[PDB]
Amino acid sequence: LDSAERTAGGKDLRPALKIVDAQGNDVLIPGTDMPAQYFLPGKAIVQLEDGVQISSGDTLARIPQTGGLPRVADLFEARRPKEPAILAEISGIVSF
DNA sequence: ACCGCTGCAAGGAATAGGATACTTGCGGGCTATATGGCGGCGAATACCC
Repeated sequence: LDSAERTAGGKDLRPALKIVDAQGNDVLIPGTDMPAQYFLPGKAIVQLEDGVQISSGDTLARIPQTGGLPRVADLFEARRPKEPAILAEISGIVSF
């Protein structure tokens, strides 16, 4: 349930999925020391079960997805586009 | 040496005719309340925290 879909109960917690082994502890990302837990976004449809074997690079879950003279005029005039593809302002990790 | 008379002006009724006060349209001279276009953008409010 997205933040909008869910009621007040589940607002605080953040759903996630950590890769684990038979021992139960969190298997680590290769190379680095950040434990591998993937943050499930809202409206994510899941089909697999808990504690079930899966292989590398597999679908853990699914989440669905002018040219005329005015184009030249707009491009030179440097007008802001309708739907700006916001960029990454600086380097580093990101959070909500 | 006095008087009634004739006669010569002043005011009434009928016609023609110009002068002149009155009326009018103008010509120039003057003064002094809408209703089928968008797009961009920036400033100025509105708003609900």
